[PDB]
Amino acid sequence: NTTSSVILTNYMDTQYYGEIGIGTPPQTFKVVFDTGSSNVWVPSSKCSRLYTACVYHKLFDASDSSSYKHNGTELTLRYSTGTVSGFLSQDIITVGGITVTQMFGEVTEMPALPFMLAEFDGVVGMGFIEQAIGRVTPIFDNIISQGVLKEDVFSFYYNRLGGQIVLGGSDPQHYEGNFHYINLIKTGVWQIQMKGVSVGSSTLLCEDGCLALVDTGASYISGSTSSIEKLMEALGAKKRLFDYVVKCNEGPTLPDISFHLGGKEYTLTSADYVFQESYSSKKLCTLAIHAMDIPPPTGPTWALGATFIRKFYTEFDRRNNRIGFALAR
Amino acid sequence: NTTSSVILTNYMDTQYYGEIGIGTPPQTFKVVFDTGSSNVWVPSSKCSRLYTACVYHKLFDASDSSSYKHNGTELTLRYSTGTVSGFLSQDIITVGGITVTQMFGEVTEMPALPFMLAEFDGVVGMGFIEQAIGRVTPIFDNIISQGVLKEDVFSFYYNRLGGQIVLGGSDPQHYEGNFHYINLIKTGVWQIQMKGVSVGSSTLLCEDGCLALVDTGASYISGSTSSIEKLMEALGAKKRLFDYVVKCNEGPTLPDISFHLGGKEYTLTSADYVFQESYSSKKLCTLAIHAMDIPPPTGPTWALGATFIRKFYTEFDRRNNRIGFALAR
Ligand SMILES: CCCCNC(=O)[C@@H](C[C@H](O)[C@H](CC1CCCCC1)NC(=O)[C@H](Cc1cnc[nH]1)NC(=O)[C@H](Cc1ccccc1)CS(=O)(=O)C(C)(C)C)C(C)C
Ligand SMILES: CCCCNC(=O)[C@@H](C[C@H](O)[C@H](CC1CCCCC1)NC(=O)[C@H](Cc1cnc[nH]1)NC(=O)[C@H](Cc1ccccc1)CS(=O)(=O)C(C)(C)C)C(C)C
Ligand SMILES: *[C@@H]1O[C@H](CO)[C@@H](O)[C@H](O)[C@H]1NC(C)=O
Ligand SMILES: *[C@@H]1O[C@H](CO)[C@@H](O)[C@H](O)[C@H]1NC(C)=O
Repeated sequence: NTTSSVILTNYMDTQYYGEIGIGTPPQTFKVVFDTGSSNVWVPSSKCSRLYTACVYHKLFDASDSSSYKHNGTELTLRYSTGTVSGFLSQDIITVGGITVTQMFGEVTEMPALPFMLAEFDGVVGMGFIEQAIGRVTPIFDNIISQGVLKEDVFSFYYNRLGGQIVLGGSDPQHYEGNFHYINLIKTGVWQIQMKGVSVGSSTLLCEDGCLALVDTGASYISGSTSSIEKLMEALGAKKRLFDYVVKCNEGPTLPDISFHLGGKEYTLTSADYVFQESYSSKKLCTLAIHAMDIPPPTGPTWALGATFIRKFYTEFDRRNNRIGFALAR
Repeated sequence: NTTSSVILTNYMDTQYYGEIGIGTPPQTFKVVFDTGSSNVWVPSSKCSRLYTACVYHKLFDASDSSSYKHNGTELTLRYSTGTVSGFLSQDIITVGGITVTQMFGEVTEMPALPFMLAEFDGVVGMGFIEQAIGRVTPIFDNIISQGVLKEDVFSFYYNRLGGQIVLGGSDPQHYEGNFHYINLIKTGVWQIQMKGVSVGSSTLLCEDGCLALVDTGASYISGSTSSIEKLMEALGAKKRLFDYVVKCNEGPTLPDISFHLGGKEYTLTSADYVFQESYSSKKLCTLAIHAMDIPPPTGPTWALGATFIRKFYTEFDRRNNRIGFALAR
């Protein structure tokens, strides 16, 4: 049946984006594919320059598409970081060589913080309809509906060809060994149960289990405030407003951290979670983990983002309601 | 004797910048005048595009100035938000019509977060030599040395002509009534003692006194984490990663807050500290106060930034080692 690959661009290990086409003739946008949300949005032409982010990103022109079909229902999307607003609209979107008719948001309010840090123009949510603001049907469900993929699976490869997403399968040239599957805990959200976070060889957190959201659109690993505090305490890291830091010379003295998912320990070492700019002292190096209080019902949960995904080739399987991981290569 | 005015630009109540000229012929830069630090820096030509902030800001070309005199000593400047590095250099800088020969840093490392949010290109520190990285003499001391101002005072006017700094005096067309002075607590830093932070009519914080740094280069009012927690609890605000928020419809139900400085209560009302984008519910409005742990020896202290200054015309008096405040207009 069908399998499409979507080539991603790695921007500093913190932004992995690819391209989609909207409208007829197609208008191209760079978007992050986020498993933590389910709406599609891009910036709109109706966005005021009285919003800088809109001056520095690609804007979608409805009047230039033949397939545009107006909706206009208002839309507000509150993310962990960043809130965007605009109105709903409909047109054809093609990603990976597959064209679907999709309801997407045209954004007219895009805050500078965090959008001016953005190298992408928008977001394509790869979550479930239960997370979809406006009960709008997610792009992948529509894709599935079209009945064309070999399987109802999608895979993420984040590199250290900055990346690659495979719709309807996996690419083995990017993972070593077999996959290890963990079942969805609840349906409607990509979350699984975690059985412990260990430092070195000791279980410090989440000992009586906890939840992990597997989120491709989160650049770092997240944990609740209370947990990250305890963790950083253990690693010997300092809190900055924007990140946890460590003297760069100490980067390689930092213990390994491991996530107990399902039947395995998934370990990240100092090399996987420190942005080792220098081995120089008196120069603070960033850790790729930070705190994030995700409100219920979905939170509190950890969030295994790009720091994790970079090491573990991730498979999102919609037929079986489960997630598989294999070592990336 | 002499008085110069420096016209500032208000960018969203969060960035107040003006212009200086460097080199011969002069190279123009927009800089924030920060009373919280003492070095001068601008971006350098030797900055890599492999740093986006440098692609979007004005860069200083040493080779194009006749007056440039090479130094090259390395320099790292760690701010509350943002760390910049580069090397030291010397050339003439003119601000406000006064030319001095100054040692400034040429920045070659400028992180995206927070610099891509920057509408200015650099910083001009208006602090004391005790805060000067590299023991480099501050621009104002050099100005003073030139022996030309009417007085050793500088005044800040932040508007809601987005602003105006007066070197060597004050501009009365921007303040109502007389000034109220508070003595420096310690010399070498613009910090005074505070006698209480009240909510409504009750003293909630800093009851046995505390320290306040008067910082023009801080967009919001700052307090230590423990204090802001208690304060926000009292105002009924929610914590976002980047700011404290409140439902916009509640903006005007928020109590007044008052700072007991010296012999007066300085009160900010909901109107002064909420970024009232809408009176619409289900739409989070930003408070202009946040938490900031300033390490000792200077910290812990509060930081009365632009939110404060906008309401209270501030005078920094170097002859007498004190700070005066008057109502802005
Ligand atoms: C509208 C319903 C959305 C529901 N879901 C969410 O908000 C999920 C978060 C979500 O996956 C979003 C998806 C991204 C897509 C890119 C644009 C912003 C949002 N991620 C974030 O909010 C995460 C935070 C997080 C980590 N762990 C949990 N949450 N944000 C980030 O990683 C930020 C992503 C980003 C990167 C560059 C430019 C703009 C934005 C990076 S960042 O945290 O601001 C920083 C720069 C590392 C400090 C939560 C619930 C799990
Ligand atoms: C090298 C020695 C410096 C020593 N001094 C300081 O760092 C002082 C902070 C200092 O006044 C600096 C001066 C500014 C000048 C503009 C560029 C960055 C720094 N201010 C900050 O770090 C303050 C934080 C603070 C508040 N209260 C205490 N500290 N930062 C800000 O206000 C940020 C200023 C900014 C604005 C736009 C673009 C870039 C940067 C705003 S922000 O906090 O990031 C935010 C966007 C409101 C979240 C501390 C010690 C009082
Ligand atoms: C927009 O589509 C939504 C689907 O939820 C529908 O309720 C609404 O009526 C549509 N608006 C228009 C103008 O068709
Ligand atoms: C730079 O000026 C500093 C002043 O602290 C001095 O110690 C250093 O020697 C100067 N560098 C050169 C090359 O003159």
